[PDB]
Amino acid sequence: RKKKVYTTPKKIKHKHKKVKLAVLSYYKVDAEGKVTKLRRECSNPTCGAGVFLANHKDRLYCGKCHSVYKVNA
Amino acid sequence: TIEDALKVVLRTALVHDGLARGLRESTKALTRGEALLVVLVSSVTEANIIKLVEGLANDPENKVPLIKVADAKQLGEWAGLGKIDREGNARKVVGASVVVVKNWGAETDELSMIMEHFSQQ
Ligand SMILES: [Zn+2]
Repeated sequence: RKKKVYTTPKKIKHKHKKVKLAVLSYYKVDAEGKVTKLRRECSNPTCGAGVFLANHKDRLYCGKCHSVYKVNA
Repeated sequence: TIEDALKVVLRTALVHDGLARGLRESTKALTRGEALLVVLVSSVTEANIIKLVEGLANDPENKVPLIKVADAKQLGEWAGLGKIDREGNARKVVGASVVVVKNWGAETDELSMIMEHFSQQ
């Protein structure tokens, strides 16, 4: 060997380990009524209306199926 | 033995992988037909875990099991959160608030005993 200068530009950007968020499972809350659901789910063959949908800018995700389910209004 | 045997119905439930422990998990689990027996704290803080899981298990159809018990730190040892150390004193664990059950891993007479107290008093 000759040397190790570690020449390359410094790009140490080891990521965020999905930062612990605050209280979750915000379906909706209803004063003396039954709660509807924000973040529409999915008409799948497996997912039994338990998985929500990300609300992005002009698309809706899945999370566990990583497939967009958006349809026109 | 006055209604603190819910540990043993939970403990045989865990060995057949039937506890959707955790507020996120339980809420997902009992928003389907998986809700078979539910256990709640009296109140931990701020009253809204108390509101939220109760409204989901108070749906307008048959699926309304609900059992109301004391603070969460005991309850995690009442469920399975491993602090055995082969029976050693060390508690390495935390306490859950809401445990919802599927399929209860058993045929227990305490399982026979428990629903009757849930039904008749
Ligand atoms: Zn899915």
